[PDB]
Amino acid sequence: MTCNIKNGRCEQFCKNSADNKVVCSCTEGYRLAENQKSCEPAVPFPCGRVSVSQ
Amino acid sequence: MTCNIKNGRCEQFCKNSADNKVVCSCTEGYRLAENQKSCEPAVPFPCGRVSVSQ
Amino acid sequence: MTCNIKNGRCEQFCKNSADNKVVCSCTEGYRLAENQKSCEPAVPFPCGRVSVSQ
Amino acid sequence: MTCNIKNGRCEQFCKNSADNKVVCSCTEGYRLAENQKSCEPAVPFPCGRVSVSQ
Amino acid sequence: VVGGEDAKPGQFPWQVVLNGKVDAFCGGSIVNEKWIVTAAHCVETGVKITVVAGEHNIEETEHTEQKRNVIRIIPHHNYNAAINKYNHDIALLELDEPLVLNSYVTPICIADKEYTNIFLKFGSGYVSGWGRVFHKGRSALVLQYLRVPLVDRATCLRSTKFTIYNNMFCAGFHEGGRDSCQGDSGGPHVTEVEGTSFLTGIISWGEECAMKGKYGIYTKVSRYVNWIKEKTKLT
Amino acid sequence: VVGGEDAKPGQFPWQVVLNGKVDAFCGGSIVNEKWIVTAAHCVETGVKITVVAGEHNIEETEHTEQKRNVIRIIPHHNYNAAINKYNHDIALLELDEPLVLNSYVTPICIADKEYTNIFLKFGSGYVSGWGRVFHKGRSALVLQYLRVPLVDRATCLRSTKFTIYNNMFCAGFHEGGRDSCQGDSGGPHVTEVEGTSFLTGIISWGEECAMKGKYGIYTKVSRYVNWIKEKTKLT
Amino acid sequence: VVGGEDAKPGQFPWQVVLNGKVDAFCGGSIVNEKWIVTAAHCVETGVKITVVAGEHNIEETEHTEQKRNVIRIIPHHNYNAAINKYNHDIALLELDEPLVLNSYVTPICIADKEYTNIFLKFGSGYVSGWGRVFHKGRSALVLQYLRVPLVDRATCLRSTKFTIYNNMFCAGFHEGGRDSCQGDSGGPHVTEVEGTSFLTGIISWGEECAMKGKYGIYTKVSRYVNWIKEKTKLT
Amino acid sequence: VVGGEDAKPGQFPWQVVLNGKVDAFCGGSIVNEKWIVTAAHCVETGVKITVVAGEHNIEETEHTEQKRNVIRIIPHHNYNAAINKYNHDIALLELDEPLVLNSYVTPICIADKEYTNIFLKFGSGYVSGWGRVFHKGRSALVLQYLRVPLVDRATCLRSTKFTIYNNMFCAGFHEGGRDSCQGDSGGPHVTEVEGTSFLTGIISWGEECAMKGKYGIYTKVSRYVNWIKEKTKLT
Ligand SMILES: NC(=[NH2+])c1ccc(N)cc1
Ligand SMILES: NC(=[NH2+])c1ccc(N)cc1
Ligand SMILES: NC(=[NH2+])c1ccc(N)cc1
Ligand SMILES: NC(=[NH2+])c1ccc(N)cc1
Ligand SMILES: [Ca+2]
Ligand SMILES: [Ca+2]
Ligand SMILES: [Ca+2]
Ligand SMILES: [Ca+2]
Ligand SMILES: [Cl-]
Ligand SMILES: [Cl-]
Ligand SMILES: [Cl-]
Ligand SMILES: [Cl-]
Ligand SMILES: [Cl-]
Ligand SMILES: [Cl-]
Ligand SMILES: [Cl-]
Ligand SMILES: [Cl-]
Ligand SMILES: [Cl-]
Ligand SMILES: [Cl-]
Ligand SMILES: [Cl-]
Ligand SMILES: [Cl-]
Ligand code: NA
Ligand code: NA
Ligand code: NA
Ligand code: NA
Repeated sequence: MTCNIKNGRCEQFCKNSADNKVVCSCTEGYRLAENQKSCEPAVPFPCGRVSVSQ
Repeated sequence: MTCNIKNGRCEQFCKNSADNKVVCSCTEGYRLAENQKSCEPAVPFPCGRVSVSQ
Repeated sequence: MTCNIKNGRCEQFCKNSADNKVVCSCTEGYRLAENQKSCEPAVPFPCGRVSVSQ
Repeated sequence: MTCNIKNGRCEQFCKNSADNKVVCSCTEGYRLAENQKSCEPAVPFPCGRVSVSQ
Repeated sequence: VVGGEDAKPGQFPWQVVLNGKVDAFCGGSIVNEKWIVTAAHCVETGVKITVVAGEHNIEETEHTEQKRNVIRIIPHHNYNAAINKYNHDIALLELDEPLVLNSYVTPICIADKEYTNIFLKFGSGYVSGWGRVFHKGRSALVLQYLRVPLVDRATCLRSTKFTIYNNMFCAGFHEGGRDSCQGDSGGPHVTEVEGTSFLTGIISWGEECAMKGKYGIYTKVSRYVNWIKEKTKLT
Repeated sequence: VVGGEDAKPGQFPWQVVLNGKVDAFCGGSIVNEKWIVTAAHCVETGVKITVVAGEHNIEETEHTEQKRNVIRIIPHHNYNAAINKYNHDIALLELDEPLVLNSYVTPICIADKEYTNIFLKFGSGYVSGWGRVFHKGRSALVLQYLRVPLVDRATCLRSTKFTIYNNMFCAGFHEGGRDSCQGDSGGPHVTEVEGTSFLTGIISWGEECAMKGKYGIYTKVSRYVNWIKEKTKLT
Repeated sequence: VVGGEDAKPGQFPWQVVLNGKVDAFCGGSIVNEKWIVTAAHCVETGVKITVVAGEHNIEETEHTEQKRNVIRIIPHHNYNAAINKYNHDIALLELDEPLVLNSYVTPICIADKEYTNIFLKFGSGYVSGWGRVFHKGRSALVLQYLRVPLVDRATCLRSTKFTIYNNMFCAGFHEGGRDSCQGDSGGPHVTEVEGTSFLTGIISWGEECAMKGKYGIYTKVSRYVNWIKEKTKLT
Repeated sequence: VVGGEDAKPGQFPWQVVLNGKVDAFCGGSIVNEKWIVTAAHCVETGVKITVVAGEHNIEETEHTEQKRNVIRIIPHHNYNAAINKYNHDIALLELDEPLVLNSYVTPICIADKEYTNIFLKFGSGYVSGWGRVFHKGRSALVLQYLRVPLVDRATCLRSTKFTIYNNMFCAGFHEGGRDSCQGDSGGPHVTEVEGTSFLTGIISWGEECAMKGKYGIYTKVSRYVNWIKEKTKLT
């Protein structure tokens, strides 16, 4: 609904659009998932991700 | 270009749109002029206007 | 030296005096200890103190 | 009474003392007047002063 | 208003005068045909209030005037004279009969909170009223106006021992001689935006009028614009 | 309290429980022998309130407990449930008979506004109460406590659509699982200063307890310490 | 200065003019007998600079003038023309021979950081110089001065696409017609305190002079007063 | 790191160690295959620096390590060791040969200024390094990490006589025992956002490590993210 509240439900970045709409986006190496809110890897070793089993 | 700079050139109100666009608007009794930036009277006695010769 | 740095070394309250001096003070039920910085109980059940063995 | 209100009535600089007292002071080339609030020239050409007839 | 100038007829067509047990005890601004915005401390009384719009000389007839009775007063819900006479100093007056809008009876514009504050921060507003022309002086006959600069908040707090709340702002001059005064309270502090005036404050209080080292204290309207629109809605 | 730990007897000797139509509906803190500080929303009722100090297990007897009746309730003058249930969420309860001070019934210290805020800004406070141990859950039998970090104000405002007023602060964890909850309201948020606890907040409200991305909302006591001292004065 | 007024002789006895490849390319203020404070961007050159104190009409002789050579220039250590032409826009000029203090050659007072900012926040300063009297215009012959109001920081940032750093402040008028201009840079922005002027800014830059919706940009001297005193110390 | 815990292999795959005249004198973070971000004070030396990525135990081989030479160092343009050792404490190291990205050698994400600050204001970051495990102690063999809470700025300024600049933030604990320490400088302070870590700080300095009443001081990366992206761009 708005970037001002819960980041407009975007996992990473949010931008306000006209008429109480928002566009979600992600950092380099990530793409906007199906839900248009979540971020998923778009490269083999996306930044800031732990891929080694913990 | 942006509401953050010179009110996006809107005479009264500005709202940011997607991709560095803006929408200008006016207070009650006014309408957005041809230029889509300026405000002009839309009623006989618009608020805050001096109409008596000075 | 100053109330602006480490509370003028006062355990509780600090007030700046003339020429880079400070006066330390304590809340109700406490008195300024010998060192003129620390606060010690001045009553049987001083506020905010845990006296039951933990 | 306090530097926080009307500069403790000091013409130029104010410093808070213990027990709601203040000490007034002045910039270089000035001295604290009789009233212990006002600043008066202590040198032939004190800074920031217009001495040529206007 | 101390040290201002005479308005020209219709120069402040949103200005109204409030008359009671005494004439021109406060001012107000036209929100719409049925509602005036004023200071709550003006209308903390049991005496009946009359509103006069299209007014220029409170002792002459210009043929542009409109008198109304007040049927209801809505002080802001936070205002509490017992705690503080001037904090949340804003109220609305409902008129018995609608004003007839014309070149001399025109509402003041009211932006949202964000833009009312942007307008206030432009730093130069006009205050108008029929209040005293000197501290302890006579009222003005002709409506007076004065341009007043906004004052830094910390500077204002340093100027007085009285609490300046975040619901207030200060405006005026250090040097003394120019200020709003008794009888102006309730009237408008407006900011002109490309020829369109917006309400940015309510004239509220001060210590001695136009005193050196003292400022005019105003209700910060930005905090109340939503409430004004919500309570004065007609349709 | 969700995700806290059992207090040890006398670990929070300022804590009291409020009992009414339902037991442990809110907490409170001992100001002095005759006065409790709590949340105003706790005591927006016509039902009689009982205060219990020296309490540890609300269903057991430790031989350290003291029950009192409330003879007067002073909600803060700005509190207004009609406008907002939680803004200025603070009230004082006068007890019928004085509490007897001991190792289990000890007042909380209350600094002035400046130091209460310095203490709050140390950033780590303890909350305690007999409130729900899970969102929609049962009350605690043994008093619970939880250390909660202060939350940045803009971060808190971004976390909810509800207005966070300047009379409130947020504290708690992003990750969910640890928070105050229903029944804890009214109780203390304290900050320990060299072994001496000071009151820095009143447990007030939140959305679902201990939810991820949500925080506990507390009354910012610094804004009310003068009023507490002025209204609870004995001599 | 656009839209100002002619100074009277000795009205700004701290003002100096800087002469180089071109006369009156910048101004400056007397700190003491050996030092001038100016803008760093004025003295980012290899050409020799001459300082003239006791100056009134740059093309007449009043018999109150004193010319000196600059032997050393100290730009503030943070100034970096490669990154930004105007951030940390302050420099000191050491004179070859001391100025002789008199009614026409008098230092400007410089308070500490706290009081320089209090003085700035009074909100009304005087700027003076021999800069252009219109945007792209001729220089002034007689020293000009102009009173300028301080501008709210967010309002200033909204007025331009250029970054306004925290080392700068804005002052001037929205309506256009009054402002400092090319050739005034380096000169003083002063605030009078009970008849004693204190340095509150350095005239720095702007876009087109005295343009509507634009302001004068000034170095915020409060951030540099300690450095001025430390670098200009004589004994 | 004092009072932290051993990382698991690949738990901080952006972490690098800097080796010189002495091993593990500072840390750094992988920006991309050719660039490391570290603290400027780490690389204010004429000695050659070696970078090691995929490192876990600085004295063992995990078969996940990658050593590179530094061919160029870009300290931030505002950093000036002559004025202050730690203000604008950030630098970039260009590697001779690209790192090969894998589960053990992964860049740290870097948001824009607005989001880096939002992430910092969530208030809980992880610091990691091979620095001293006690004040004046030995280095760690296994990479250490520690979660540190953000500290209120005024609280941090009150904790020390040393200037805390707006290019720095404080994080850590009042109680002593947990903090970054010598040898950790240059390494990352990160904030996890839904499982994706973002760089929110650079480990910079402090007084005695993990001392009661003292905090870790960090470079506020939000002020430098644009510069990082602009200087490290590959295509
Ligand atoms: N601005 C003033 N000094 C003032 C304004 C209104 C008023 N009622 C009293 C004083
Ligand atoms: N912190 C909370 N989620 C909370 C606290 C009190 C309460 N009454 C409801 C919720
Ligand atoms: N205030 C201005 N517009 C200005 C000031 C100095 C200058 N060099 C250029 C423009
Ligand atoms: N956090 C600290 N006490 C610290 C960090 C780095 C360092 N080089 C020295 C001290
Ligand atoms: Ca009349
Ligand atoms: Ca019990
Ligand atoms: Ca001449
Ligand atoms: Ca190794
Ligand atoms: Cl009269
Ligand atoms: Cl004026
Ligand atoms: Cl405007
Ligand atoms: Cl239950
Ligand atoms: Cl935790
Ligand atoms: Cl503490
Ligand atoms: Cl010319
Ligand atoms: Cl003007
Ligand atoms: Cl003044
Ligand atoms: Cl060692
Ligand atoms: Cl902890
Ligand atoms: Cl998060
Ligand atoms: Na005045
Ligand atoms: Na949570
Ligand atoms: Na202008
Ligand atoms: Na510590």
